[PDB]
Amino acid sequence: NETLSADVVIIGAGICGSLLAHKLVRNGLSVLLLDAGPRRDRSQIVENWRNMPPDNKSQYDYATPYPSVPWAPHTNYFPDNNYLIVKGPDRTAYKQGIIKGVGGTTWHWAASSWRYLPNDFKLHSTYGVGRDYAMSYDELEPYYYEAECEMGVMGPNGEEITPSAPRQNPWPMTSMPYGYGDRTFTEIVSKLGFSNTPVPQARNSRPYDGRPQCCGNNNCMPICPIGAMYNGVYAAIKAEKLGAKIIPNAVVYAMETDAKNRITAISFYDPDKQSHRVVAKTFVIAANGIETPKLLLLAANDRNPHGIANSSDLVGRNMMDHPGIGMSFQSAEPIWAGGGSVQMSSITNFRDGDFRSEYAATQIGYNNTAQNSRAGMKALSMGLVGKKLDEEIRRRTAHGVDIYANHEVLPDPNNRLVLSKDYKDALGIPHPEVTYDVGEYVRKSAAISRQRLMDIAKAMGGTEIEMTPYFTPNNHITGGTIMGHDPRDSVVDKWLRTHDHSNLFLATGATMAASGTVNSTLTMAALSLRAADAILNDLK
Amino acid sequence: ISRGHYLAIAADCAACHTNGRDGQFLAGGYAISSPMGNIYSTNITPSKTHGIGNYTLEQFSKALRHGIRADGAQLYPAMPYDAYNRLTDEDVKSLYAYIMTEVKPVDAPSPKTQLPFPFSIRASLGIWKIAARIEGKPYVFDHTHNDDWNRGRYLVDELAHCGECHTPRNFLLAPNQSAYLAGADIGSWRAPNITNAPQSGIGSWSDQDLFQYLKTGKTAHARAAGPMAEAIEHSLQYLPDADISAIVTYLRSVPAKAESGQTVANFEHAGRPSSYSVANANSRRSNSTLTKTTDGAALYEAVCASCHQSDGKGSKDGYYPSLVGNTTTGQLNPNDLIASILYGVDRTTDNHEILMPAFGPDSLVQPLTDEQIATIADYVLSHFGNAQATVSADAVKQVRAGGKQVPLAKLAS
Amino acid sequence: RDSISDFMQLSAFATGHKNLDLNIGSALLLAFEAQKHDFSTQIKALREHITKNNYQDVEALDAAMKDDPLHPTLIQIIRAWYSGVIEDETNAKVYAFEKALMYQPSRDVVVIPTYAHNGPNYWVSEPASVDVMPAF
Ligand SMILES: Cc1cc2nc3c(=O)[nH]c(=O)nc-3n(C[C@H](O)[C@H](O)[C@H](O)COP(=O)(O)OP(=O)(O)OC[C@H]3O[C@@H](n4cnc5c(N)ncnc54)[C@H](O)[C@@H]3O)c2cc1C
Ligand code: HEC
Ligand code: HEC
Ligand code: HEC
Ligand code: F3S
Repeated sequence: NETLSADVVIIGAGICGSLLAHKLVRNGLSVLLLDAGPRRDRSQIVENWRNMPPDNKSQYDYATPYPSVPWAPHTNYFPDNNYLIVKGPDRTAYKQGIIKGVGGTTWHWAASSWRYLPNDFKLHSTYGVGRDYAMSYDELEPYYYEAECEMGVMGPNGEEITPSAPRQNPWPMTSMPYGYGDRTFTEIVSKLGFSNTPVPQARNSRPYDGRPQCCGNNNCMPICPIGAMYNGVYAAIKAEKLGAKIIPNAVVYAMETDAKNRITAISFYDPDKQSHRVVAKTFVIAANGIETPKLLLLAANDRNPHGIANSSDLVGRNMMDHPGIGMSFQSAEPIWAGGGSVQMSSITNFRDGDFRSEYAATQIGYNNTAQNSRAGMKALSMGLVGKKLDEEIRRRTAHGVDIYANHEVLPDPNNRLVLSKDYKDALGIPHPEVTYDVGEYVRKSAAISRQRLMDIAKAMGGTEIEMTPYFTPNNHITGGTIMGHDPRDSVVDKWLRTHDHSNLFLATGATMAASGTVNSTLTMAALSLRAADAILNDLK
Repeated sequence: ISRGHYLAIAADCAACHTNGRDGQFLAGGYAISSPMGNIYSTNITPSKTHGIGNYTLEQFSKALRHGIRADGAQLYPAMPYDAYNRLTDEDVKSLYAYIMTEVKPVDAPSPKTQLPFPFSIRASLGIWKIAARIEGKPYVFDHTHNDDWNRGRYLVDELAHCGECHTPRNFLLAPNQSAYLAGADIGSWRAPNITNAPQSGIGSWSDQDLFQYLKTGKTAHARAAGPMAEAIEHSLQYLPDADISAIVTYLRSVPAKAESGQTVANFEHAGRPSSYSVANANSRRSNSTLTKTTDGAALYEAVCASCHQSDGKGSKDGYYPSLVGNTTTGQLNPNDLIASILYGVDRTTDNHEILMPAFGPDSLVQPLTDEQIATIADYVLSHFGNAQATVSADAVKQVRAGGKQVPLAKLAS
Repeated sequence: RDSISDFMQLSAFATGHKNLDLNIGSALLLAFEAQKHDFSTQIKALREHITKNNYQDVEALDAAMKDDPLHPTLIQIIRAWYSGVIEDETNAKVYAFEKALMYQPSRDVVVIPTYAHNGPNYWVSEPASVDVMPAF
C-alpha cells in the first residue's frame, strides 16, 4: 500500500476505536481504521458456539467460537495457547480474554456498562491509596451519557439503590425485569444485609437502535445471536457507512517520529508480512490495555529507545484488573439460573466507604448463566442411568449457583507488561508478558470477601461448596499507559494525549489511573469520546 | 377528538405529511419513492407563510379532491386525491376546520420535488387526470346494502384508500378498476390480494382474525410489515371497533379476483418436518465470517433459528411468529418474504414496539448478500411456506433497488 | 440399515426415551464405528443380553452389568445421546445441540441459550416444580 493517507488513523477497531472513528467521521474528518484481526460474522460465531463441546460451555469458554488468526492471535484458555504469558504470585488473575478483529473484545463481553463513582476519580485524594485521575467525574459525565445513548444502556431509572454515580439524565432505557434467580438472590442477600441492585447493561429492554429487544438468550458471553446488546462492530459499521475506511488484518508494528517527537507515519503488516506505510495528521492507538503498551514498547525508535511515549518509564507498568474469587454450590432451594441476561444484578453495597484507605472495595455478584450444560455434564460424570439421570440433571440445573467477588487493585509499577524474550508469533512480534501481584490491599479485601461468600452460601443452604484458592481474571485491563498531570509520572494527560508526542492519542483503558470496583468499558468509551473532542479541537 | 381529527386519522393524512418520527407533524418533507423519482409531501399546517393557511374552503376542497393547488398547479398523484375525490362536502369541511383550528402552524418550508423530464412540468397531469377517470361524484349511501356495508366501503375507498396500494396500476400509473383490490407491487413491497377469493385473497380468513389484524397488525397467521405496519400504527389502531367491523363487513363482499397458480390459501401451507444437521456444521468451526456456509438450512439456523425456532413455528407466546402457516411465507409471490428479510419488521401499536432486525447490506446484526438471502428464502419457502415459490439473487437485488421499474419510468432516461 | 435399526433400538432402551432423532442416531453410529471398529458386535451383544435376561429398563441392565465389559460402551452410548459428543476434547465433534437429551429435563423452565424461550420478558413468571419431570 502506497501511503494510505488520512486525517486521523486509529489503530484497533474495538469499542473505543470504533466509537472514536464514528464521532470523527460524523464531524467531517477523514478516518483510517486499522485492525490486526479479521472481519467476523455474528451468525458464524453463533454456529461455532453451538457446535462447541458442552464441557466448553459448562466451563466458561468465551474464546473458542472466535477463531484465532496466526498473524494477530488472541487468548484461549481451553487448551492455553500461550499468547499471553503471565508470571508472579497472582498470574492466574491476569489470564484475561481478548478477541481480535473488527469489533474487538466487546464482540463477546457481558455488556455491563458502569459509571464510576466520583470518589473513584480521586481515590488517592480521598483515601490516600492508588492514584487520582487527571479529570473528575463531572468532566466525564457528558461523555458517559453520550456513550450510554450511543450504546443503548438500560438501568434502574427510578431507584435509590445505594450511593452510586450521580446522573444528570435518566438511562436511555429502563432495566428489564429480573428473572427468578435474580429475585431469589435479591431477597436472600437482603436478609443477609447485602444490597443486590440491577446492573446497568448495554442491552435492549425495548427495541432500540433498529435492533431487537432482548429475549433472554442468556448467551451474552460469548455471543448474542440476535444483536439485542451492544457490540463495537455497530460503531465500526456506522463509521464505515459515513466514509471511514477499514483495513482488517493490519498489524501495526512500527512508528516514526520527527525532530519534535511528533509521529509522522506508522507501519503495519498484512498476513503475509508485507509492510505498509500510513501517514496521517493524528494517530490514535485504541488496541487494548495489553496491545497498546505492547505496540508502544515494540515501536521503540532511536529518539525513543525505551519505547514510544515512555519518557517516564511507565508504559506497561501499573497493570490493573479486578481480581476475583469464584464460588459454586448447590442451593438447598431452587434458583433456576438462566432468566434474562447472564449478568442482571450485583451487590453494590461495598463499592464505597471509609474502609477504602485500608483494603479494597469490592463487588459481589451472582451469575445468571443457565446451569443446564453444567448440570448435564456433572450428572453424566456420576454414572447415573435412566430416570435417575434425568432427575439429577433437572435438580442440578435448578439448584446450581455460581457466585463471584471482584476486588479493586492499586496501580503497582512492578505489575508490568514487558515484551517476552522467549515467544513470538508468525509475524515475529514478541508475545505480551505480564507479571502480576494482587497486593496486600486486595488480600485484606479478600479475607473479608471470602467470609461474605461463605455467608451467602450458608444462607442458601449450599452444598458441594467450591471456592477458587486463586484469584481469577475479569478482563478489565486498565493501567499500562497511566494518565496524569506530571509528564514525569504519567504517559498521557487529561485529554488522553501523550506527553512525549503531541500527535498521539491513546483511546484505551490503559489510560485509567484507578480500576474502580465495577466493569470499566463504559469509562473507556467515555474517555474515547473525550479524546475525540480533543482531536476535533486540534484538527479544526 | 373532533370530527375533523377523526377524519384525518381515518384518512391517514398525517402519515405522509410528517417526515418520520421527528419532523413536527403535518410539516411535510417526507420523501415518497415514486417510479419517476422522489415526491415530497408539502406543508399542510395552517402557516400563512409556508403552509396552507391562506387556503379558503373551496381551495382546500380543490386540493383535497381534485389535485389542483392554490396557484392552479396540478398536484402529483402521490397525493391520493383520486381516492379523496368522493369525500362528502361535510367531511371536507370538517377536515378543513381541523386543519385551520387544531394543528399548530409550522414555519419551515419543505424540500421541493424535482422530477426528471418530462415529469418536471406539472401541467401534463391534466391529460393524465382525464385518462385516469378520477371524477368522482361525492359519496352517497347505497340503499340496497345496510349502513355497515356503506360505512365500510366509504372507509376503504375514500378515507383509508386501501386500493391505493392493493389495486394494481395500469401502464399510465392509473388505478386498474378491473383488478380491484387484487394485489399490487408498491415498490420493494407487495400488497397482497384482499378480495373475497378463498385461496387468492383473504376470503378464508376468520372474521376475528381480520378484525385483529386490522386493529393490531398481529395474528397467528399474518403480521403487518412495511407500508401495512405504518398504516395500522398511524391510522387503523385509532379507529373505533365499529369502523373496523364495517371495514370487515365490506371486505367480505368485495368480488373475488383469482391469482394464477393458487390452490391453498396463503396461511394454509403446512411445514415440512425437516431441518439442518448439527454434525455437518463441525467442519465450519474455525471459519469466522461465514462465506463457506452455502447450505440454506445451516444459514437459516445461524441467522434465524434463534427467534423462529428450528421447526419454523416461532415462540409459544406468539411474539416470534410461526413461519409455518404464515401469509408472507405462503404467498406464491415471495416479494414480501424478501422484503421482510431485507428490512425486518417495525410496528408500534398501543405504544408497544415489534421489531425484527434488518438483514440487508446495511444491517447491524448480520448483513447478508443477495445469494445468502435467496438461499434462506428458498429454504423457508420449501420447508415452511409456499413450496412452489423460488427466490434468486437477482430477485433480492431487484427488491433492494426498489422493485421492478415500471415501463413508464423509462421515458425519463 | 440393520446396524442403524439395532443401534436406534438399543439407544431407545439405554436412554429410556423412545423419540430419538434418526439423523443424529446415524451420525452417532458412524462416529462410534469410526472410533471403534467392533462397535456393531458390541451393540448386538448388549441387545442379546437384554433379550435373554428380559430386562425391563436400563436401570436393571445397568445394575446387572456393573462389571461386565459391555458396561463402558453402554455408558458411552448414553453419554453421546445426552451430551451430544463422543470424545472429551475441546475440539470434539458435536452431533446434537438443543436436541441433546441433557437439555430436555429442564426445557420447560431453562433456556437452551442461543434459542429463545417464548418472548422478550417471559421470565417474570414463576417456574415449575422441580419434582415434575416435563416430557420426552
Ligand atoms: C468474557 C468477557 C466479558 C466482559 N464483560 C464485560 C462487561 O460486562 N462490562 C465491561 O465493561 N467490560 C467487559 N469486558 C471487557 C471488554 O470486553 C473490554 O474492556 C473492551 O472490549 C474494551 O477493549 P478496547 O476497545 O480497548 O479494545 P479491544 O476491543 O479489546 O481491541 C481493539 C482492537 O485492537 C486490535 N489490535 C490490537 N493490536 C493491534 C495492532 N498492533 N495493530 C492493529 N490493531 C491491533 C485488535 O485486533 C482488536 O480488534 C469483558 C471482556 C470479556 C473477555
Ligand atoms: C432469518 C434469516 C429470518 C427470517 C427468514 C425471518 N425472520 Fe423474523 N420476525 C420476527 C418478528 C418479531 C416478526 C414479526 C413482528 C411482530 O409480530 O411484532 C418477524 C417476522 C418475520 C416474517 C414475516 C411475518 C409477517 O407476516 O410479516 C418472516 C417471513 C420472517 N420473520 C422470517 C423476529 C425475528 C428475529 C428476532 C430475534 C430474528 C433473528 C428473525 N426474525 C430472523 C428472521
Ligand atoms: C385499508 C382499509 C387496508 C386494508 C383493509 C388492508 N390494507 Fe394492506 N398491505 C400493504 C402491504 C405492503 C401488505 C403486505 C406486507 C408484506 O408483504 O408483509 C399489506 C397487507 C394487508 C393484508 C394482509 C394480507 C396477507 O395475506 O398478508 C390485509 C388484510 C390488508 N393489507 C388489508 C399495503 C397497504 C397500503 C400501502 C400504501 C395501504 C394504504 C393498505 N395496505 C391499506 C389496507
Ligand atoms: C389525509 C388528508 C390530507 C390532506 C388534507 C392533504 N393531504 Fe396531501 N399531498 C401529498 C403530496 C405528495 C403532495 C404534493 C404532490 C403534488 O404536488 O402533486 C400533497 C399535497 C397536498 C396539498 C397541496 C398543498 C401544497 O402546498 O402542495 C394539500 C392541501 C394536501 N396535500 C392536503 C401526499 C399525501 C399523502 C401521501 C401518503 C397523504 C395520505 C396525503 N397527502 C393526505 C392529505
Ligand atoms: S444473548 Fe442476547 S437476547 Fe439478550 S440475554 Fe444476551 S442480549
